[PDB]
Amino acid sequence: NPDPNANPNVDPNA
Amino acid sequence: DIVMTQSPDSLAVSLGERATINCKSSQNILYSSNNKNYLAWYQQKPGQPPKLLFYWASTRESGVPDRFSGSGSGTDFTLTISSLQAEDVAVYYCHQYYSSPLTFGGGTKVEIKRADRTVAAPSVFIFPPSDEQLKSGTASVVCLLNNFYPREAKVQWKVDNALQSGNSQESVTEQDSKDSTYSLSSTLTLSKADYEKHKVYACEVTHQGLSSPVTKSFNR
Amino acid sequence: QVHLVQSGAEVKKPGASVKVSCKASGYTFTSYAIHWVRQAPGQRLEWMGWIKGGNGNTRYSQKFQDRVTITRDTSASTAYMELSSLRSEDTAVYYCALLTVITPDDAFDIWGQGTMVTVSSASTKGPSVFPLAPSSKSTSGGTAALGCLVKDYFPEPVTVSWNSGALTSGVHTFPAVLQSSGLYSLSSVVTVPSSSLGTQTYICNVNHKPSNTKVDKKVEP
Repeated sequence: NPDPNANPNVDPNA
Repeated sequence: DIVMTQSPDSLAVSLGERATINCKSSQNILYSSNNKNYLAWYQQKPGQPPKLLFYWASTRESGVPDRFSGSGSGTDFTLTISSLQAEDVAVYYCHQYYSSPLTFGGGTKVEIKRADRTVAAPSVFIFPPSDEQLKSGTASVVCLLNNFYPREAKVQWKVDNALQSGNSQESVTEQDSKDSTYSLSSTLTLSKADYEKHKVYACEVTHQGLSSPVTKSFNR
Repeated sequence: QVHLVQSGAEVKKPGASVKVSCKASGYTFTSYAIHWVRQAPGQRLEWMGWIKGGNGNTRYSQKFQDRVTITRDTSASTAYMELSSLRSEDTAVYYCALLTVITPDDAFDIWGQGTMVTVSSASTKGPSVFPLAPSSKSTSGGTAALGCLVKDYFPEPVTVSWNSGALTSGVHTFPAVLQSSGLYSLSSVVTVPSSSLGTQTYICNVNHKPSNTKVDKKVEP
């Protein structure tokens, strides 16, 4: 599963 | 440590043709939960910061021309430039933002090849030392080979008809995007005293495109 | 309109430290995280870290966890990256970047202009600039070649423009050569009409940022 804190500038929502 | 491996390391594709850049990730970067591929394609011209081309593997960045396409999922991704032009010659990086640390591929250098199969001979120019430089006690003589192809060229310096060795330096440009040609500069660096000793200074240029070596000369 | 403006290029001794700054404008500085990413000459981009512009939490790459410190000034809207114990492989361009900002509303990606850092015990030296004047020996087919020799500088790079950017067509700025002295030298050339050498003005603009050197050389017949 992806780490949302790898790049905080990325919101994972579709 | 998601390792991003690009292939090939450098591609030579001609105008209007398709460029293909593969990128494989050491682990699957497709999250099933949202069906998104945590991959971006970046464009980098020399001396410039990279430019985002694609994110979510295939979702276009606003402004990128439709001839750019992102394909792939999971661990295998491809950047396709369906119709190449000079403003697309660059170095192409894949990039994962799936996990930390953020990593990039080794990059793929997209080079332009001549669709002509023809060859361009260099136009040769010689520059004696400037008087400014001769004021300071050194003399640089510059030979310029402009707009030739292919890149292989031989420049030999002759001072008073004697072939020189050990006192010249050479530099070739990267490819020109428009004409795919190269230019080369060769500098003969002498002492000002050593320069005043002689009169005839020439650079002899050998290249595929010349039926015979071309000599460009001047008298001090 | 969102801008990342980084501090100027630097030469640092091995084992010393270097602090690169990144001034952010055009957006609410508290909203996003600024990343630091470096690129050694010709090599791939190495992500160094990020810091949230308002919050202040940092995440470092494990490769730089020992020697890197990312800090932020929320008033000056500035991120800082400090690399200490500078080794040889630290010579690189250090970018700050708003890497792949994918908000529920927008998606963009902005970098600073980059900051070259050369790790060397050799000292900064600005270049001498000399005209490569057009003459009868630099003419071919109605065209005249002319240029500027930018000699004896350290470190890389110097940038050359012509007529403050209005002259770009036919310009070739060659890769620098490394002289035996350890100093660099390059030439920048351009081909123009030979018929208009009497009416046009050609000036080479040389900039060497590490030495704060600016030279506009008029190149005349």
